[PDB]
Amino acid sequence: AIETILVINKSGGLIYQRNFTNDEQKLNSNEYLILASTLHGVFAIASQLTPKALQLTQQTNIENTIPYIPYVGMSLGSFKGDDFFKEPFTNWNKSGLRQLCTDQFTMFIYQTLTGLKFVAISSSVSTSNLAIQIADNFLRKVYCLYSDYVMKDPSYSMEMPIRSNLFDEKVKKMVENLQ
Amino acid sequence: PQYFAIIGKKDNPVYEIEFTNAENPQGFPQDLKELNPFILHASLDIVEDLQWQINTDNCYLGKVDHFYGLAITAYISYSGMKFVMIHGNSANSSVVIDDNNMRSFYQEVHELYVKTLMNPFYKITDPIRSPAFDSRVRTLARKHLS
Amino acid sequence: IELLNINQSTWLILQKKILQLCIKVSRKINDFEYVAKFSSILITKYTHLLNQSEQDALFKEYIQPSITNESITSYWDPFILREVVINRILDSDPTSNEIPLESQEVFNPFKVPILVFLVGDKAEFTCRVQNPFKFDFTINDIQLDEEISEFCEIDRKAVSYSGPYNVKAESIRSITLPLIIKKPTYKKIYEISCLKISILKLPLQKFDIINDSCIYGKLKI
Amino acid sequence: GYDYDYLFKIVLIGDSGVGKSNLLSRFTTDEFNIESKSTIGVEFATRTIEVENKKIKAQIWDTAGQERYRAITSAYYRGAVGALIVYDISKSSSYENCNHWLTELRENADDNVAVGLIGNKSDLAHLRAVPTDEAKNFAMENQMLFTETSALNSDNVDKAFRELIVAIFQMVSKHQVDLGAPKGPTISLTP
Amino acid sequence: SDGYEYTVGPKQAITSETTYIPSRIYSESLLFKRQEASLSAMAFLFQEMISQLHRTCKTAGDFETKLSDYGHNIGIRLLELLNFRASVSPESLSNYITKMRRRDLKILDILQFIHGTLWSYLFNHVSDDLVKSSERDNEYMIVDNFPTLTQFIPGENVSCEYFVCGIIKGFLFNAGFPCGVTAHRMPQGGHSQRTVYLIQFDRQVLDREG
Amino acid sequence: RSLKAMGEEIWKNKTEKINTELFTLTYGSIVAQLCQDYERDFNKVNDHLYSMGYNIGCRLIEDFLARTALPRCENLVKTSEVLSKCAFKIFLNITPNITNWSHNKDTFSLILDENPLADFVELPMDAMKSLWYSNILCGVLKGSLEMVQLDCDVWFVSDILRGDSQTEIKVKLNRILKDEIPIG
Ligand SMILES: *C(=O)CCCCCCCCCCCCCCC
Repeated sequence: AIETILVINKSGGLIYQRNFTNDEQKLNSNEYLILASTLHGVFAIASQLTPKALQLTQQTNIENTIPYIPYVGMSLGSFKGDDFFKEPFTNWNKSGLRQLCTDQFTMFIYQTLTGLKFVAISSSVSTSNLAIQIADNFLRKVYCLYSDYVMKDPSYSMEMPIRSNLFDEKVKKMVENLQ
Repeated sequence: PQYFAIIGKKDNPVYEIEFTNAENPQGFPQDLKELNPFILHASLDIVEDLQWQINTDNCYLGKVDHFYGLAITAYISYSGMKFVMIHGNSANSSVVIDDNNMRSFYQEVHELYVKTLMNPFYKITDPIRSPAFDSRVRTLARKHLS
Repeated sequence: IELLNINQSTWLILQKKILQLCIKVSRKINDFEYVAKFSSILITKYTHLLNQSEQDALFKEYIQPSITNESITSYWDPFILREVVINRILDSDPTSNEIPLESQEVFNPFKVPILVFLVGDKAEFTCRVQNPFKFDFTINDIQLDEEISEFCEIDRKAVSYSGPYNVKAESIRSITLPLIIKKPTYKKIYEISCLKISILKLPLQKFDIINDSCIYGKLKI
Repeated sequence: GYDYDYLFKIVLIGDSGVGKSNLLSRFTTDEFNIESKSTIGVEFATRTIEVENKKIKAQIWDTAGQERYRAITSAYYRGAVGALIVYDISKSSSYENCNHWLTELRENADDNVAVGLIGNKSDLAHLRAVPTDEAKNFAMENQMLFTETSALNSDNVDKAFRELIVAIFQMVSKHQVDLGAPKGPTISLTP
Repeated sequence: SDGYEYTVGPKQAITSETTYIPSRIYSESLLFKRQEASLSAMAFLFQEMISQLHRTCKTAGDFETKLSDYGHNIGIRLLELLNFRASVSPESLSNYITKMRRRDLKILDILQFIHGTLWSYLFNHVSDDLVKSSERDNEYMIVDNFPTLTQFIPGENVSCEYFVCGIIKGFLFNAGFPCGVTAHRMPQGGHSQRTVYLIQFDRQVLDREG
Repeated sequence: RSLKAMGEEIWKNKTEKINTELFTLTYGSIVAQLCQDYERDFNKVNDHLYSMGYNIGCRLIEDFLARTALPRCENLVKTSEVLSKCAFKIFLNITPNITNWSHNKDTFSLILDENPLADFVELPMDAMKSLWYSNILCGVLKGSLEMVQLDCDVWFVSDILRGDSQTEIKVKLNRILKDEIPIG
């Protein structure tokens, strides 16, 4: 039951805060900027905290591959078919903040190879690995929709705030099925 | 001999050429040389008149106009391009036009125009200044015209 | 001419042939008016279709008598004399003559020549005249303006002694003249592009300045 | 209130002990979390301004590193579009580090980044350890705006800040232009 | 050297006399070589061309005219060529044909042709519900439920779609049918990505038809 | 399968296709009007097309690498393999070849066997020695490989339209700038 999403372009700075809640509206718009930038900074600073046991010897390039959850999305745009993809894929942020679990919610993180970050706040609290496997697939559907409807846009400067209706209605359709 | 031309919607030529038969290779003697553009411009009016009518094929018009022994034939493509030509005697005859040779001649010349129209640098107003096009048209004339 | 669009159709060869027959018939009748008026059109519009033989023939036959009989009181193109450059010569050392000088914040970096003459230093006026036609004409004399007249003019006796300036068939031939000065200006920059010329013993007609392509190349003194 | 059209990241980079914490404390939208400088490396200030009808949001990140912050302090300039080099006219040591600071800034941050240079605490006229003339000459050699500030000498930093943003806008503003229906019954002509 | 050379006039060519040049375009046929590619490339070219016109223009009218002119250079080349393919009934292509598609010389025939063949070529599916408004005097219109080219363009306003408007404008203009074609947006049917290209013909054609 | 059958499957059934005569006619219209706008200054035409391609690529790198999500390339070999066999394969039906690896392994050449952009083209006679027609390809290549933090230079040395039989794209890696996000 994902309740909110938000995406950070390449160097901090919120660019999307469409909240998927019935009626909460507790948090001001301004403070989400500090939220997103603080998440970016914590992502950066957790990188230099790998314990020295695994710093010099990882030997774990078999778990980075992520399995294929069949129909996480629904039931298209540039993509076509029953689903955006069929094969499994690989993790890109292998030494960064992936999850922040909490009594009332859970924040999943999905980092694009170029540098984009996608953040999914979900009220639902899944052995803390199956949750990541659902979340990474779903956030990559969101990333595919982003590349479809924000990159192929004339009136959109690079790494700037997102202001569109196709994108927000499409991701709303994506999430209202995922519950 | 023969004198063939390709003309656009603004009533300017994008191509003109003249074919002999090697018996009298000077072509039309001296006066019809001056008179070819004006007789063809005259025939253009009848070609335009038949351009918009009902009545089967209607791209090939055949013998449309007459003059002092000159048979004037015309073919209309889709952009208003008019392929018009005049056939003259061999200095004495009652010259007649073939019904299929000139048909296929216009078919392939329209093929050439269609494929040389596509390139982005060619405008409708500018002429077809292409040695390859000229060579292809004249080797077609050798094969079909006579 | 009204049936065609001499002044919907762009058959230039056909238009040229009609204009040729028009001038020929106009000379066949004793009418020196439309012969001139159509020869001007023919050798201002369709100048890049007539070969050298026909251009020379037409100029010697139908335009030259139009010059002699005061039928045309102007020139054909306005595109003559592309370049109008001017300079001053330092005959002596540079020190001989010099130009007078005429006597808690915030900084931000994120944010043509004016010709000068003292009063009488010998100047140099070089103008490049372009002939587009296939025949060669001659310039009779040159004059400047009315607004900047009697200020920095070229010397009439100098041009007269220099004589008629022939210009070749297709050339961009240059003409260099001296230039006298007889008045100050204080502080009022004045433009120089009016530039009256006579061509083939015609009245002195104004000609503006046109660069390679339309942009008016103005310099000021 | 997502009415701002653009969001510009600017770093209030400067030497330790310069009084930059008091510098940005004047011009503020001070609310929410504070004292985050030691939490990771940064504290945040924001403002919305009107620039010929295009609302612009600013993000002042005040990076600081004492002895341990080596990699992330540089990584915070991943896409910084403005810089606000803070120095103090009280000691030559603070001004001596400006060359290194600019070198790191140009090496890491966005290519052709707008940089201003602010001298905090100019009220103190007893220990002027660097002249404004030399400071201006240094400012000339890099195409970078200069100013000096004080509590009593107010509005200088504010006008310099606004002029910095409107200077950046001219660089990273792609020109945007503000880009009888048939009503009645219908008849189908499809074959 | 042996070109047309329109200044000098028609050169004299002897029929009996023949050495062809490798043009590389006249030799290459144009039958129907299918080389279909991804929609992503078309969309990216579309948005970048819109952005470049967006910089170059100064007002909505300038953007209007510039994009219409850009699309006008595709209809000119489509009108001849698409009809020429349709003339083929199932090396020089002309030795596989006996007769052509006639001329679609009527208003209904040309508009039906754009409904059927042109759109099926462009977007791989026939357009829906061609209509004429029998209210003012004449207002033809072709409606699309989901325009492929401008699908990614957001905003309730419709001005970046005039590429197709220019395509139809050229297609009708070169066929002897001047027009004032213009697009409009109207949700009717639950789609809301529904766009009507209104074709408004000229008085010359209005007198010609009757 | 390393890349061949992978990219073949991706293009087979994951992509919404469209006719490419529309694509080439559109690009032809753009490059035709560019000449008229710039008054036949074909060097500036090439520069403008280079900017066009760079602006394409800066966005295009988010479509590819989301439609496939390949692992991060290491050094100049797997990157060339994907760039030849999958990157061009997804967006067009062309599989250009790789040739003349340099001695130091710092440069390579794409042979474009087919160029659907330049389908029906003859440059004017006065521009068959300056105008690189498909400069947008070099622009998008440079933009994409710069945005993957694999900064390099890309240019033409021969094209089918101008003379030589083979059509080339030389790609030389300048330096792998080590500012690729925190950990990727
Ligand atoms: C290893 O680091 C992976 C690098 C991936 C590079 C992707 C290259 C994309 C180029 C495709 C060009 C298609 C042409 C589109 C024209 C509109």
